[PDB]
Amino acid sequence: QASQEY
Amino acid sequence: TEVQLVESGGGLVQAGDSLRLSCAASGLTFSRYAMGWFRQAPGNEREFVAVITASGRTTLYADSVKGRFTISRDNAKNTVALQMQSLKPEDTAVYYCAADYGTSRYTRRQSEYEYWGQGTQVTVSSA
Ligand code: NA
Repeated sequence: QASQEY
Repeated sequence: TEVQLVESGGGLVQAGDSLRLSCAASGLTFSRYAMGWFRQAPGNEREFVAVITASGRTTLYADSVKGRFTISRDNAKNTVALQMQSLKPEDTAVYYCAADYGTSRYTRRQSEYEYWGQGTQVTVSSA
């Protein structure tokens, strides 16, 4: 996998 | 460059009204980019508003607009939208759309966006 903040 | 992001839909509204911004993107593989909206008011630094991942499966909103603004994308038409409701004077700004190359990720950090539109003006008058 699920999208992650960076 | 060959990449172009063109924002539209700005205008003058009264506090409490709604407005829908759109960005038309060309010259890039649109489905591979996170798309963000940013805004800058005179004498202030440009700031984060919202971002949507390349897949569209995740959205993130600035605290000041969460619950009022909605970001969406149309990968078949290469467009991004920002639906703005319950507008306030503090929302007056030039609104920019920007593209960040890469799937499965999203960021508030402006340095990470490769491409930027030229902006559309949103002005909210006191009711
Ligand atoms: Na980037």
